[PDB]
Amino acid sequence: STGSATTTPIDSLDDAYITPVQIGTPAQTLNLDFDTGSSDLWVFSSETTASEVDGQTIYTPSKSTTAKLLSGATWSISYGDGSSSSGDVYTDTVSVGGLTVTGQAVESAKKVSSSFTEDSTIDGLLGLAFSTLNTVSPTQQKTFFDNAKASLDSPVFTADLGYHAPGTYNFGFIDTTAYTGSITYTAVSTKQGFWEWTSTGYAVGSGTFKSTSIDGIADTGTTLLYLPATVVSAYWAQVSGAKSSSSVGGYVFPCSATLPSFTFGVGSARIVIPGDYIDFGPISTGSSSCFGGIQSSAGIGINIFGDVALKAAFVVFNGATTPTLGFASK
Ligand SMILES: NCc1ccc(C(F)(F)F)cc1
Repeated sequence: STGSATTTPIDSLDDAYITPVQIGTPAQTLNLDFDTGSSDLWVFSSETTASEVDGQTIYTPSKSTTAKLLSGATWSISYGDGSSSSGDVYTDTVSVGGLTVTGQAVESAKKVSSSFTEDSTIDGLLGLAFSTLNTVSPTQQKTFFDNAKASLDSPVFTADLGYHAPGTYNFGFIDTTAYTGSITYTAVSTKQGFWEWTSTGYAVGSGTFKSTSIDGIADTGTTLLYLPATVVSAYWAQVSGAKSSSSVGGYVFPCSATLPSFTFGVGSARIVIPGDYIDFGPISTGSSSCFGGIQSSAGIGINIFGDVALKAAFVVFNGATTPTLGFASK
């Protein structure tokens, strides 16, 4: 079997992407943020603290005939940005774009941080990293991708994110019409539980390609591109007036400047990110200072190929016994 679902940006800046997911019997549709950087499927629910809910659609397990409490199981997760959530666990039927999994662990959020509460368009997350990162205790639970693997025609999923436009998440098949040229595959290390890979280098605008190894993770759940300080400083040195701001907590640039493209290497292939994708708009309403989409990973400890990078390519997440990442221009 296969699954195909449309993903839509939550705002004019592509800060996040939401994809509709059907949970329970009868179906309860929630808009979840598909995250290849985490492994928990957690939702806002009838059990979430009333004051911590602001306009989100909630999962009500009492209204689902297929919902069962996973007795004793709890979860607690903390994200790199600082956000966090926790609660109890249910098992229920979950469907994404026609692809159905029975007995999927659905983590019901009893408590959520302010970061999620203020985000009315996002009803939860659907984790797509390796199941070894799942936070359910005492019994670790599988991801939606892990549980669907046996029924999929091919153990793959693809991300085709749009720039200020809808995109697609496909499960079980590779759409040969969604990309141009060939797909370049690269090895994945699952040691830390992430889709971790090594880029072969980079270029700024029409400058020369610097062959250098950059280990990083393919993360659909992170908005920006976080790279080593050396690389980020070489990019921002080409933008007149750009500077790292302590007030803002990152590189800012004059809203009137034009941004060069950024190229990253995938084996022998090149993925070009257009300058426009690196513009995150004014730091505040009416400000003339704009926020950059390429930031330093020095304070985080890991390089992250987030939405900025991924939306410039057709990305294949190959979950075969020896996992790989596929990249193609589109
Ligand atoms: N990487 C996980 C993640 C996803 C979304 C959010 C947001 F946007 F809701 F704040 C925070 C953290």
